[PDB]
Amino acid sequence: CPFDEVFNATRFASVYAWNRKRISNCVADYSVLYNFAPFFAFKCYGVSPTKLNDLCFTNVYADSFVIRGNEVSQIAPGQTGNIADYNYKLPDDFTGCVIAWNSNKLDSKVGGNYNYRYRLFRKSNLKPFERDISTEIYQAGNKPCNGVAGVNCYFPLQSYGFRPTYGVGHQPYRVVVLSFELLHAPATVCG
Amino acid sequence: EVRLLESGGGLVQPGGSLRLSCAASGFTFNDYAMSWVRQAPGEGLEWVSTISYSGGSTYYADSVKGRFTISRDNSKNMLYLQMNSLRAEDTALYYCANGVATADWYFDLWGRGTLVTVSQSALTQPRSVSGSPGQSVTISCTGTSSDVGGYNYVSWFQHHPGKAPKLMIYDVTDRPSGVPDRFSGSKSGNTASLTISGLQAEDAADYYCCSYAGTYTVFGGGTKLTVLAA
Repeated sequence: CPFDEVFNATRFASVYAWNRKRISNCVADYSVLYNFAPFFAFKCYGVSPTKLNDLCFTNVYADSFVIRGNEVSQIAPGQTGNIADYNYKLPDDFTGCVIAWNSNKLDSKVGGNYNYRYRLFRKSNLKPFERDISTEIYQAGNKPCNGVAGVNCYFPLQSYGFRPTYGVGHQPYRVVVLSFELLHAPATVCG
Repeated sequence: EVRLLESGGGLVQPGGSLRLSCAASGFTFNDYAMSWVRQAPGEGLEWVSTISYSGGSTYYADSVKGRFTISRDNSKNMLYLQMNSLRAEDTALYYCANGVATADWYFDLWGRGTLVTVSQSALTQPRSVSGSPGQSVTISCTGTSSDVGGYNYVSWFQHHPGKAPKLMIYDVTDRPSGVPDRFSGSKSGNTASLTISGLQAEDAADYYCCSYAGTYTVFGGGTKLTVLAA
């Protein structure tokens, strides 16, 4: 299985435009991740990972993005905050695992890494597994803003500015979210 | 493959002006910070200036602040240094460097250097250490709480005046590609330490510690390592 294509990738996606890769037509052995980074968190929800070698799943989705360390707790079923509500939402029925590790050596830059952004304003919360890459102005006031930012109308995206001088809470963390799906279609990912 | 090439050095009168250029090749130039490091004849390595990957962040050394201007053209894969009010103490071989293989704040890739002729507060190292072939030597580097004791972004460089320095240790303890396990590093508080074991004749060189502190990069005074033949 193309686990390396997701984990050892050069650049990860911003959390607001998060990446999804469908895993199929392969055997899912995780020895790779076991021989991967010293992990910050390996949080599985609704599934024993000690049973992830006898899996027999049809489709497995590898969601990947970058956030700060403070926000890794938000990547969980039934959480709240800017990331969980505006950028990446997991369902309360989530059947998968969240793998995260400090990426400060790859994603932090000298004057801040302003290529990683996240969504700060949204009128309603995302539905689970929804993706909003819109860049349109936000209306915090009652002035109708005809595509123009300003006094009470905001641009909805904000860069992280990852710097090596930040503490681990604000340092970049790469997150891979494996969603284990069970449909009637025969097994395409096994162990 | 990956290459940096300096150019634009020459003879200029004191108080004159010169512009240096650095040509990148083999990597995504606009993803990485670029830095200028110089070596003045008889002097140790000195960090001159660092530009961020975008260009909206410039950092300078107090010894040059106000007189040089660093810039980059990401469309042309070029880094520039505008040196004005050129003094005699600016006579040096100038190098451009980035951290393409380690991290954005290190110097692992270097150019060959360009020669500029115009007509301390460094980290404290021993000036000289000697050892016999096959033995081991330890070289110490003592800085303040704002550099070595602030972060763990310490580096160690091998250097021969007249050629670019080579990164030997980064992140206190790690070796880049091609560096033998005979070189190893450690840190305790404000002091870092490089140990060279199994000394060979070619290990004789100058050794500099380095520290990145956010707003600046600072080198040690340098330790000449003499390997006494036997």
